[PDB]
Amino acid sequence: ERETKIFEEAFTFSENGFISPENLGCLEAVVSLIKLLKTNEWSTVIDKCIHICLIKNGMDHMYHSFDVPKCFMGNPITRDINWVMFREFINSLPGTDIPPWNVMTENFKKKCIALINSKFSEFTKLM
Repeated sequence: ERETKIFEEAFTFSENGFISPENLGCLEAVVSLIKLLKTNEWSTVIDKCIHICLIKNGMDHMYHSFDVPKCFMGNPITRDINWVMFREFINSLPGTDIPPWNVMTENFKKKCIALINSKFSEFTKLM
């Protein structure tokens, strides 16, 4: 209860709340982004914590119905990952300042941007 209330107010990313369809849309890309790259310790901590939070609020089925959204594919069957738009999503992610999730959120964002470099706002209003 205590640490989940802290983590829900740490990943609000919107105005309505942690249960709104816009926040559930923007968490989907992060959970999808995680499952989609190299298994990091910070990435799997963020994944398990979002999973615990969606179990608590009664949205576990909506967690297990996650995939990449339609605003990151080029074709439905041809699984293509629009990395430039995804980098714009991660770069425009309003990560909060409250400890201890600000440091972890910032390091998560840095290693995701760094790993997509090593391979080579409007988003939440859309989804």
